[PDB]
Amino acid sequence: GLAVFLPPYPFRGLKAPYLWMFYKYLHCATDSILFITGEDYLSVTDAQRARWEFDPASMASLGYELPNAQSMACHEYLTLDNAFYETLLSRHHHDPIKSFSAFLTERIPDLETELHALLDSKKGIIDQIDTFISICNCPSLEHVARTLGKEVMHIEIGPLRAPMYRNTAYLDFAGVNGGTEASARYEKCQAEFDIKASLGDLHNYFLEVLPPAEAATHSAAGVVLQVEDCSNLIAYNHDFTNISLLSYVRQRYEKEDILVRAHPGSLFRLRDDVFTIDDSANSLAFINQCNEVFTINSSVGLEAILTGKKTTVLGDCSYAFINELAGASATVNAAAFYLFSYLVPFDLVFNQEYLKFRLGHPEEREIVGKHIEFYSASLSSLINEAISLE
Amino acid sequence: GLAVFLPPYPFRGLKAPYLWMFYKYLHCATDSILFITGEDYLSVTDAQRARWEFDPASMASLGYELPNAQSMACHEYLTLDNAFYETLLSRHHHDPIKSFSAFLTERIPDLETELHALLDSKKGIIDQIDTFISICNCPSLEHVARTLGKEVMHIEIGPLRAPMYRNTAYLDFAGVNGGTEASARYEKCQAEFDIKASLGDLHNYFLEVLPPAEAATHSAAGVVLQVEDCSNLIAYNHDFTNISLLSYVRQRYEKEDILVRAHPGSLFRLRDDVFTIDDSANSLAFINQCNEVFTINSSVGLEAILTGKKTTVLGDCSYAFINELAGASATVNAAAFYLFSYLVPFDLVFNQEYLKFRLGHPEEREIVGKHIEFYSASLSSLINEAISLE
Ligand SMILES: CC(=O)N[C@@H]1[C@@H](O[C@@H]2O[C@@H](C)[C@H](O)[C@@H](O)[C@H]2O)[C@H](O)[C@@H](CO)O[C@H]1O
Ligand SMILES: CC(=O)N[C@@H]1[C@@H](O[C@@H]2O[C@@H](C)[C@H](O)[C@@H](O)[C@H]2O)[C@H](O)[C@@H](CO)O[C@H]1O
Ligand SMILES: Nc1ccn([C@@H]2O[C@H](COP(=O)(O)O)[C@@H](O)[C@H]2O)c(=O)n1
Ligand SMILES: Nc1ccn([C@@H]2O[C@H](COP(=O)(O)O)[C@@H](O)[C@H]2O)c(=O)n1
Ligand code: NA
Ligand code: NA
Ligand code: NA
Ligand code: NA
Repeated sequence: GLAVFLPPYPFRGLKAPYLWMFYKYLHCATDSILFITGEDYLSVTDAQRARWEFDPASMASLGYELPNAQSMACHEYLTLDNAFYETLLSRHHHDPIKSFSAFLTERIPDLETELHALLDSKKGIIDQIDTFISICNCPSLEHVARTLGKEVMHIEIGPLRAPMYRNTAYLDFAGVNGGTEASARYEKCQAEFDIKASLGDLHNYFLEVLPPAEAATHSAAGVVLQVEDCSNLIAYNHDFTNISLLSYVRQRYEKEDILVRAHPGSLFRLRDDVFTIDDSANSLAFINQCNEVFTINSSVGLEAILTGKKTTVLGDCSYAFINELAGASATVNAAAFYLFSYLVPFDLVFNQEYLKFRLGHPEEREIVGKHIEFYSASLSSLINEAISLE
Repeated sequence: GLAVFLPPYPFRGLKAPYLWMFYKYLHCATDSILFITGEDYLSVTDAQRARWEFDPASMASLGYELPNAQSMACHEYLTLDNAFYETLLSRHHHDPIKSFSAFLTERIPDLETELHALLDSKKGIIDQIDTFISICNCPSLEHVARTLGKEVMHIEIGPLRAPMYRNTAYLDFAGVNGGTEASARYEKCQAEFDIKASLGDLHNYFLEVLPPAEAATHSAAGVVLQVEDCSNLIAYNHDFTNISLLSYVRQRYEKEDILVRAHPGSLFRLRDDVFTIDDSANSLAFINQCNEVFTINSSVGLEAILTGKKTTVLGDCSYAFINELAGASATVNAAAFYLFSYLVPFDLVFNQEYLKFRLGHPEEREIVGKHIEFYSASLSSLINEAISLE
């Protein structure tokens, strides 16, 4: 059985922050699941149905329906208490973002004590768990898992998303976004890797539309801004922020040569009278008119690499190791492995059968084969003609 | 003679960051001044005259004219080298904001070595200095000053500004914005302090217009946002940022009860579809329609206190000690002392005669007397009827 960990702590000021993954697992569930979460994940259906998770375009794009009493009663629930969250805040001077960073990057002994108490609250629970699944890093939970002998798959929506791309997801046994294992997996297959496809072929395989035509007018430098309170910008950012990213670029380019694109999910937008503000319908059309791209650790960085743009990546993230290679050919090879073996087809990370497949730690070849099979209806060879056939 | 320190390091991506204070001291100069700055402070008049310092409304409000060759040739110049700035950046992983924070809060031995070398480059220079003046904290410079036996007045525009208020300035021997001495000065006059005026009287004395009428409609909580790369938000902020300030408030109020006002000087503005976004012509009209106010350490916080609003002050700043008092009466007394003795009438901090007056460390009574005299055309008594007469 899966034990899916969906923390209810509203670090960013919003109840049931990870509600979409709750609804996705419930909808795809083929077995009884053990949810470790908050009661907020169960009520909210009662007066804020103006949230994006309830939007029909959200549901169609992510492929889930809303649950009912029957759908939810099929599973088991362990609910965390809010009193620990209140205590956590005061231990970080009442800063919820700081507390969020601690949650992501430090063991919290009181939380380990509660998780142990909950897992033990009913006998047989622990022995039925085949793996934990967590939507974010959590050293409290990971310490608990070591003690009980259980693995932890970290899982999230990936850097390529619909409608521009095939939906992808992350699945990492060590950590998602921060502390990933993508680099280590690649360096063991670097020996026998020679992708014959070009970078554009790789990009086109995952694009649902054709890449944009030439922009005609370009800007020397593009700046990707991100969501200010995403785990990427508060814990994995090497201390960089949007404004210091801007400053970093201003050490190199005049104002006239900087094109800035705010994140559509951010609470803030750029004012007009300072920089040239991108207005493209999507980040690829913005990338298309820049000579080089600057980011902390936004998904758009991978788009920039996949289109052959010089990219600066200031924070920690899953694809950074690709940007640290010196050549276009090493880049293609690393990129192919990242797209076809590290990234998972979105629906599969919610497929209990596929999760048990990965819990057996199969060879990379087997991993790439399963993904190519889903995308379609030697590891270099599989990819090589997978691109050609497509 | 004054030795005015105006660092040229473009931490925020803009040459001659402190150019207005250069122009203000040059314009008010009644003696030869020793400027320690960059050559950028001397050229920029040559293609970015679209900066606010060149705006006629800027000049009229701050009371300076542009300098010419004659005006500038009256003084002496020691220019810092850029190679140290390049080295400083790489020592902070190329993050200019982080380097800025280090500059404000750490000794930098290479900079001390350069300042010493410059001050010694011409004999007689050091012996002619009566005090350093610095527009920001700088432990490098302060260490140098200790060695040579010189004081350091930290000086800046204050929390009350034209056109809403009489212009004020800061003058602090220990530190401006961070590490101030306003609290310590107050606690030595707390004994003999009984201001009979009300809080509204104090506020009205500094207002150039009458306070706004009642708003009719209110919001439970107002959120003051600040400029992201101001020294207040990067070094004196106790790690809080705009987005975590928002999160702090969202732990207490529903979205429907939050009114947010972005800073007019910030590069970012709020999008409309999330919170109610303030549109007031000034921060007092925004304050007027809030039941309580939340800030990191914005000047607007002092406005909120002066109007009797419950205020939360999360960062370090000059007026925090006022907010830490429990009562309205202790609050008035502390507020009166802050407005009349800690804050300086703006023009005076550029008046060499007045600076020599403060370098003699006179009694608080003498300080309050000089300021009230300027504003007009026992320490409790002086203030009491200064408010009444006005
Ligand atoms: C599916 C998707 O992209 N949703 C966006 C939200 O991001 C997702 O949900 C949050 C709760 C997690 O922290 C994210 O890592 C991600 O899984 C995003 O929060 C909002 C706006 O910021 O936009 C949605 O479209
Ligand atoms: C006089 C004034 O208020 N100017 C504003 C600028 O602030 C001043 O100049 C900068 C360089 C210092 O860092 C500040 O502490 C302050 O002295 C401000 O930078 C800009 C926009 O941010 O707006 C001016 O009006
Ligand atoms: N400045 C930005 C950042 C992200 N984005 C979009 O948001 C999605 C996720 O990007 P982050 O990883 O930066 O949150 C990207 O794939 C892209 O579609 C954008 O359109 N503009
Ligand atoms: N959110 C904000 C912050 C500041 N301000 C204005 O900017 C001036 C300086 O405020 P900071 O100290 O926050 O930079 C204030 O006196 C006020 O006039 C504003 O109008 N809205
Ligand atoms: Na395609
Ligand atoms: Na590279
Ligand atoms: Na008045
Ligand atoms: Na108080």
